[PDB]
Amino acid sequence: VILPEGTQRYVGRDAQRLNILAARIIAETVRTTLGPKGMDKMLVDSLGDIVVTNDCATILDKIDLQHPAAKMMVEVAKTQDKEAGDGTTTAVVIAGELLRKAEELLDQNIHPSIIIKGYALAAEKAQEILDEIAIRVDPDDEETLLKIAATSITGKNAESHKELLAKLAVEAVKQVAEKKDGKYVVDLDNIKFEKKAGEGVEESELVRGVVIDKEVVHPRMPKRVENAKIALINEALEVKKTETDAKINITSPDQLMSFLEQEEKMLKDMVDHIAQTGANVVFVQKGIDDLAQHYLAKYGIMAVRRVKKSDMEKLAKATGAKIVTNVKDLTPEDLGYAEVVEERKLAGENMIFVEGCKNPKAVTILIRGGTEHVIDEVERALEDAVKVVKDVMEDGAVLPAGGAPEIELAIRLDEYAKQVGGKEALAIENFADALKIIPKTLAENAGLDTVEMLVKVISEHKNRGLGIGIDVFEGKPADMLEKGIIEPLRVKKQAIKSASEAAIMILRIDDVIAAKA
Amino acid sequence: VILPEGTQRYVGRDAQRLNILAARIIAETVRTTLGPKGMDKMLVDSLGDIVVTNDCATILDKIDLQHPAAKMMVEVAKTQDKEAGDGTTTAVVIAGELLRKAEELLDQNIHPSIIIKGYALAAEKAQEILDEIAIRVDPDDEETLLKIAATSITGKNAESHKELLAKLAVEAVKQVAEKKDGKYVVDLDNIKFEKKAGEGVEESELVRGVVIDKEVVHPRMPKRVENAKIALINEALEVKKTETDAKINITSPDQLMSFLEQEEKMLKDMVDHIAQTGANVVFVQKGIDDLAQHYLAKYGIMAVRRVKKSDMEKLAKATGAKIVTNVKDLTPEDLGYAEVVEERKLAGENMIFVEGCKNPKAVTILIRGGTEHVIDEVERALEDAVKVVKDVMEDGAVLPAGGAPEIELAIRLDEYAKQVGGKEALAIENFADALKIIPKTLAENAGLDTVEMLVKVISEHKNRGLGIGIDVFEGKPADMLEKGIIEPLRVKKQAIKSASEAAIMILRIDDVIAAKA
Amino acid sequence: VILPEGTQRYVGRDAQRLNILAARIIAETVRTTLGPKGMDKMLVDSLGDIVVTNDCATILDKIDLQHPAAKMMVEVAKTQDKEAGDGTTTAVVIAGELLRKAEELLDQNIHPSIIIKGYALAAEKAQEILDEIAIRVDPDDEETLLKIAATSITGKNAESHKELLAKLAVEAVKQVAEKKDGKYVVDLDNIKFEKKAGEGVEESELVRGVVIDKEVVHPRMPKRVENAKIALINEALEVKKTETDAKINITSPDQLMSFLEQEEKMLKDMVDHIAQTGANVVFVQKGIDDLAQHYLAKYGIMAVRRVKKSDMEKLAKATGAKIVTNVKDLTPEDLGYAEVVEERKLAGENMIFVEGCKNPKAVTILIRGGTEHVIDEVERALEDAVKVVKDVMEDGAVLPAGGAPEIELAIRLDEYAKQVGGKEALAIENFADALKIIPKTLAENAGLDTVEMLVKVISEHKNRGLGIGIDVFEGKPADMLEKGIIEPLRVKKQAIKSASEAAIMILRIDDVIAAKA
Ligand SMILES: Nc1ncnc2c1ncn2[C@@H]1O[C@H](COP(=O)(O)OP(=O)(O)O)[C@@H](O)[C@H]1O
Ligand SMILES: Nc1ncnc2c1ncn2[C@@H]1O[C@H](COP(=O)(O)OP(=O)(O)O)[C@@H](O)[C@H]1O
Ligand SMILES: Nc1ncnc2c1ncn2[C@@H]1O[C@H](COP(=O)(O)OP(=O)(O)O)[C@@H](O)[C@H]1O
Ligand SMILES: [Mg+2]
Ligand SMILES: [Mg+2]
Ligand SMILES: [Mg+2]
Repeated sequence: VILPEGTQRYVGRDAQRLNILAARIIAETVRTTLGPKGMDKMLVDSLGDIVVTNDCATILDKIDLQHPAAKMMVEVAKTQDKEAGDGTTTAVVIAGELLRKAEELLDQNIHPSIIIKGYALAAEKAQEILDEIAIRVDPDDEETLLKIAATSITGKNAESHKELLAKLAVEAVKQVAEKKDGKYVVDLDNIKFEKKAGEGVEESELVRGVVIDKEVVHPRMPKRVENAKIALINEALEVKKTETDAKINITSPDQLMSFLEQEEKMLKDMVDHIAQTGANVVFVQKGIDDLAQHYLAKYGIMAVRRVKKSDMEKLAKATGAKIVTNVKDLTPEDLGYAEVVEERKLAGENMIFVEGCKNPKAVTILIRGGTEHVIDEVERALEDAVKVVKDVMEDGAVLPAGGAPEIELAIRLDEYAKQVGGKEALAIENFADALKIIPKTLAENAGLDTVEMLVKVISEHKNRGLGIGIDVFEGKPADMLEKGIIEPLRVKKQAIKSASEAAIMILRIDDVIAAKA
Repeated sequence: VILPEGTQRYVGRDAQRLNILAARIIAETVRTTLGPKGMDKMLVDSLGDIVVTNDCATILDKIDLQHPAAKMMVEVAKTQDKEAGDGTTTAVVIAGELLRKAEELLDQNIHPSIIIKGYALAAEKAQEILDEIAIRVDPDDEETLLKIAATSITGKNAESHKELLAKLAVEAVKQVAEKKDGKYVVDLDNIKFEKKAGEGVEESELVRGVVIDKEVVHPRMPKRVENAKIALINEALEVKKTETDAKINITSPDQLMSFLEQEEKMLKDMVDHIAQTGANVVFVQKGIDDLAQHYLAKYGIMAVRRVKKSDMEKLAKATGAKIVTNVKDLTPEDLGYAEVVEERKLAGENMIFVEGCKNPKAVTILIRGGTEHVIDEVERALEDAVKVVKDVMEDGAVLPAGGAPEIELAIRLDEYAKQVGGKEALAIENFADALKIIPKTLAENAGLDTVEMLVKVISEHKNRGLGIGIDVFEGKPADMLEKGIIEPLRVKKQAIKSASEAAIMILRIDDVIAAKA
Repeated sequence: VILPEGTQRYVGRDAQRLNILAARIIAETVRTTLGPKGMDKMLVDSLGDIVVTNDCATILDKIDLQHPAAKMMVEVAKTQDKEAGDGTTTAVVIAGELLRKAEELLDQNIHPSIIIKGYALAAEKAQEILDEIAIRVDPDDEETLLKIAATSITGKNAESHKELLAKLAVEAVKQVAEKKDGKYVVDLDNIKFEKKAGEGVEESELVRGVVIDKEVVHPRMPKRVENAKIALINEALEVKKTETDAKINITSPDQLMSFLEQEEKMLKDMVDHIAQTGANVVFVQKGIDDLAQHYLAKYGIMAVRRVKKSDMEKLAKATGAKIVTNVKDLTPEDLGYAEVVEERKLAGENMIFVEGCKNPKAVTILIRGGTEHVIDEVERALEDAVKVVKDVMEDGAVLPAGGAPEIELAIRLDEYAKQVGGKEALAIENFADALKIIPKTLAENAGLDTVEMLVKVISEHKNRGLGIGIDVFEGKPADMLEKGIIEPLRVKKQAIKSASEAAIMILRIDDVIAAKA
């Protein structure tokens, strides 16, 4: 034929209008979750599985979006979550709003070219305004670092114990943190989250070490060790074999017994190499023969087999131990330390706690909660609580919350609009207006008077200053700095980046050609 | 069941959303025809019938609207066309736009109550402002009446001879106009339109009488009468019969003859009663026997039968003759005068022209054109032309064209908003901004830069005063007064009532319940 | 079979549960139209037809309820509209509400019997409490009568002219009103409503006579009579025939004429009989032969044929004329007087106005307006306005509005519940509570804080007194008496009566058996 049937195409206004609509819809879908008063969503996938969350990234990810432009709105939250860790909603909402105001200009007949260029200037000029107004704080200031973490947790469900969770999140990042070049660098992978139902979120805590979901491989081995000298062996503690094909040919009765002992020996020899280093705790990545388990047990050594590669590494980093491939070359220096290593039946489940390490470079947070739901949402809160603390240590720059930065950006970006002037100024004025959905949908979700509320806030801000924003807990504008309600200078900078990029990306597509969706 | 199935329903956001959207769609369908540059639409009905026009009223009507809120938009053009006769498109567009700016306020969470109240104040205050700025003129000032007529014809197809047509229109309304109470009063029904194909719109002329589409009932009757004495008879010129059932019983041969003669006599006795008044031209509403015809012929009288009651009434006002029910009581005080009455074969189509009438109180405008479409559209042009000339003679007030009044209204109404303040001020301010679609879409249909051109006009007007509007032929702002381009103060006053009412009616519906559409 | 398949049946819990649901659903549908701030609904019948209203009665009637318990809710509005004309929404709401609280008591396992008996006691005590607190007024006090009417018109669309319309209604009812037994008695059938599109609701006038949609039958007759002596003839002015079959047998030529003349004569003598009374205006219920028209024209008499039987009686009551079956007995004492009877062409349509009547016992209200919808709704407003004025003149007792009565009934009916005690007390308490949906949905439709508002109002009322209610225009509690916002003591009495009976009726159905719906 001439072109695949069932393949639709849209051009000009059509393409743009739809893409913008799609994006806007998806955006309004998540805006009901913005801020402390935000509502939750219930996602029921095709396999009955139920996900109840406040998290934008999860919602957009779990929801089966079909329209292309709406799938692009997912990337926005994806990039946000991966760069600043928080403000995923903020970015998606601003992206849709930007796209709405952008259409107003299109209807008005302004060339897409002009709108794009104006958004760029408004965007670039926006970063500038933020870097400048950013309250530069001390990279490791316990004080402000606790606030950043708590303000992040006060946006989701588990805000009932923002106290504890913030403490743990700040604590856990300071521990695994790294600063040998002047400024900090935080590899968050060095923080494992352990979730176990039962108890209360009150029982959640920081394990300065690692928690592994395995058990002691043999009955006779110790279930607890005081000052453990841990050995990390990534080798199969079993009867080795030659690469070259080989088979034993018993020719006389006494051979049956000799060969078995030959292997017992081999097995007992490897275990000896491990006992000699003075190790009383061994984590093996591969398997462990039964006989090897026997000798290991006699020496009063605690061993666990089939340890997850990712677990091995966290043990190495938390105990100071060294992973080895050959037991023969194992030395006491390869061993690591843990003030206590014990198997505990937490919720009828057997887990091993490698706690009380010297100075772990990897640490674990144990999350406790009444239901799977309570837990999964607390973990989601901590991951943001942690990702933001990480941003402040590497950045040493914070901003007030409650739309305060967007209000400032709006007011300011409008002046800039004037000096730019022309068609461009229209785009720059619209872009600056768009930034208001944050303060807007913030008081909205809180059940306040949008229209009226936004007028007092743009007033106070113009009067009192940059620290003025909306306080959904106050129902009135307030100095967010005085209330410690702040957020990473990176969260805003990345939201603005992602949003405008998306907005502009769509504003540039003048034709859509799809086949089956 | 509970509520009939196949019955849909919407509430709140849903209802309004869908109603506003439906209205807007309709509005934007006709907006491409606004102004002199506007475009025509081709409408093909279910029966293959073709209609090409620029008229909103015709379009909204021929197009089969299905959605409820969209049919209510047809009511707006209907009200307008039966009150000011012009600006049907204008009323609709301002209505849709008035709704669009209204949804923006709903989204902002403003109670529909507040918006309606605000739109009411704006609409009320606008009649007031129009009344004020209105340029009072002389009820019969031949001058401004010729402009108003041509400014109207210009905005349509026919603007190619706005000269001739605007003349025929001002001339024809002055002739049939009435005024015995101090002020004029025009009954447009007294102006008949005669459409006939062939020639050019150039041959279109005013007939100070009436054109009728009938023939001279008999071959030997006069095809022309100089100073005609006209008789208007609404009685059948045929052998009357008794209400009481009756039948003749011929009993002897001589009776066949004797009876036929008794009828001839009855027939002739009537033709006599007519000839004796001096009437040389007879118009009969009912039928005419063949003998009654032969007599009228022999007396040199010209007769026409089966004349439309509506045509009889027009001849009554045009020749000053009186309609009579009984020929026996026909006095010559009942005859009428027409300078010439003749049967012309206009396009192979025989017709009777009754021209040269004394002071006709009813007249006829004959239209000529190449195609059926040319004529129909010329007729439509003349109807608005006549209808406007009527508003001025009755109203004695005009306004500048090109969206000048709406621009003045926009500007002033905003100030009013300021002084009214509150949430309503937002409704009022929006209403004011809404009015800008006329200049906006006027320039747009012209091919001008909307955004830019609209800044120029709001400027000039803001400086050079009320007469400044946009001129699609000039492609820039001008003083509409100096250009002579104007419209009736009624056209704008009605467009506002019509549109604002429609808008408020829709804004009030919070629930739609339909069974099959 | 045993019982037709497709015959659903419900019992006890089920039956009552569903009935109460269907009842409440209907109730909630209309409660959004309660009060001055209420919304309108758009009704689209399967044939396309569009109806936009605020009138509960029209909505319940237009919608196609299918459920039995829902249809019963239409009867509530019907009875309300026929006993007090206003408060149709109020009764349907308090009914569904009563059913809601009633089920609460059913779930508590209280026997339907008890709920029914407690509701009857609450209902009974209600009237009593209403008669007592009712503010007795002077049956014809022009003041309170003008309020009642405006207070009523304010609760619908056309409140933009609560002023004009209220006047027209108090006036129209004071006229046609009758009272010879001491107290008043109004027959609203003597108030015809005439609706014609065009103009504004401003030109609405009270024709102290009758407007008829017919025209002067003959051309040569007067289209206007100064001091009319009117004849109401219910007889056909045409050649009478015998009951006994008959037919004329013409035998000689001279007969064709002698017979026609004999009929002309018959006809003429009928007209002579009418002329001899001095009558210049004739209204004939039946036909009017052609000749009969001609003779009537010569005498300079204005005649209209085919007048509606309903119209004839209005003419008889307005002009004082007496309908006559036989022209032969028409005497001058049968004629009636009208200061002016003229054929005016209102809204392009010919009509006959009979105004300036002596002391009309029947009067017409002419309604003007832009669209058909503005018209129909104004009429609905007026019918309620007329009907409330009627209640006060007959009752001579009023009450404050904005829920003031219901608040008083709630507060009071509770103490009554105390003295009754037992399960009954629970039914009585719930009944007293249900009555709050009025103040409740009144503030709710306005957009006020339902919960908080309903507490300020019960407080004030407990303090200031019976006149304390909600003023949707004030957004706060107010003394409705000092405000002039009042309603007929009958409307409230009838609401309780209606609702409680409807409720008790359903509370009594323990089994439902249906075949197809
Ligand atoms: N106490 C508060 N009052 C008003 N706004 C707050 C408060 N705390 C946080 N916010 C705001 O809420 C937003 C974060 O809400 P959230 O639901 O977590 O979505 P997101 O994915 O964008 O972080 C931020 O813009 C922040 O400024
Ligand atoms: N020469 C002109 N220049 C600018 N505007 C004009 C001119 N002539 C008419 N208009 C405007 O165009 C509109 C009338 O256009 P038209 O297509 O006839 O639609 P409508 O049904 O509203 O009369 C009016 O608002 C009028 O002011
Ligand atoms: N100004 C007002 N303020 C508060 N309530 C009012 C006002 N005017 C009327 N009402 C109330 O609104 C109700 C009438 O509203 P309406 O929409 O006409 O419905 P209904 O069919 O019950 O008359 C009455 O109960 C009355 O007390
Ligand atoms: Mg967050
Ligand atoms: Mg026009
Ligand atoms: Mg009412």
